[PDB]
Amino acid sequence: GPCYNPDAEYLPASFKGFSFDADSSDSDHGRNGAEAEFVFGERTGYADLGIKIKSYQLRARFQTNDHIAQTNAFIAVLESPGPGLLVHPTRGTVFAACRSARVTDSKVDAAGVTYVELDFVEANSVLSGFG
Amino acid sequence: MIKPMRIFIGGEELVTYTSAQLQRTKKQMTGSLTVEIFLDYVPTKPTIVNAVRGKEILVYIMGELAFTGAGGDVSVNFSKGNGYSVTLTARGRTKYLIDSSQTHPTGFFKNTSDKKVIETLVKEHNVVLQWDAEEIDEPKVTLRDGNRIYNEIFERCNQNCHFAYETRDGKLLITDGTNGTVGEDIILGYNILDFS
Repeated sequence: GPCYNPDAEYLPASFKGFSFDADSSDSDHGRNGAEAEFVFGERTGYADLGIKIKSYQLRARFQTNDHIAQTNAFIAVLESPGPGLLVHPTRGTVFAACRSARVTDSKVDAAGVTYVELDFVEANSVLSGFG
Repeated sequence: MIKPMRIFIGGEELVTYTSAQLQRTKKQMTGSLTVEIFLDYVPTKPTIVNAVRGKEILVYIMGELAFTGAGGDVSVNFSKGNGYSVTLTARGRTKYLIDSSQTHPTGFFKNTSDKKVIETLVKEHNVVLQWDAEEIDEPKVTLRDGNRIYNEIFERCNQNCHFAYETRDGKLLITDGTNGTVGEDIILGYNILDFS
């Protein structure tokens, strides 16, 4: 649209309480099943087996005079034990667990900015025992 | 020509065998052929089968006999993507001696020799014996009731050293030494693809 205010339409991202500014937002929905291919046959089958586990991928940026301290704090938060609450900019609140966080940080090529490529997975609670 | 094999289930020179493994050994009485045939299936046209479960084969290796004896089994497989294969297996003609059960009337050979007790434990299924060791005499030979045509021979040729195996023609060789016939000096660096 012509009068689309982005930051009034995208939610400010944050994981486990710590807030940050995100640069991308993805998702990996799906529906998994089997696929039957009976021999010598002009026919095919399909069987729905359940829900494909959701996964989110983000890219956070840090462009500030103290981006090193912010990135260190964000690393310390991401390595906290157990899954926590994530605010996906376009999917709202979910419960995810961090799975990888690459921290690109160059000096003689681009000093000042630090990028973090984050990879979260829908982590739903369980009930210990045999549920 | 590199061409080693030409198999004959009866005269049908196999030209479709996608693979093959032929094993011969002295530690045992037989061998083990294992052919792999294609066997297509067009689900509208007529198709023909071969239920051999016993139809006799040989494997002339590199223009010379190697084996002699699809008796083993037929193993028609299936799959969607690489299916329609037929693994045929073929033991050696000295097999029924392995999977039978002695049916000699008496059961008590008296004043016989191991050669004779072996000749009458084999000539019940027409397997000519290539006796090339010696004649040992023994008073009492009682066969355990229906033991096995091969256990009894193995017992009778182990207490008097005699290797018992099968040749390339289709006979039972009861030897005491070697088959002579010396050959290639395999040297490390000359032909050994691998050694252990």
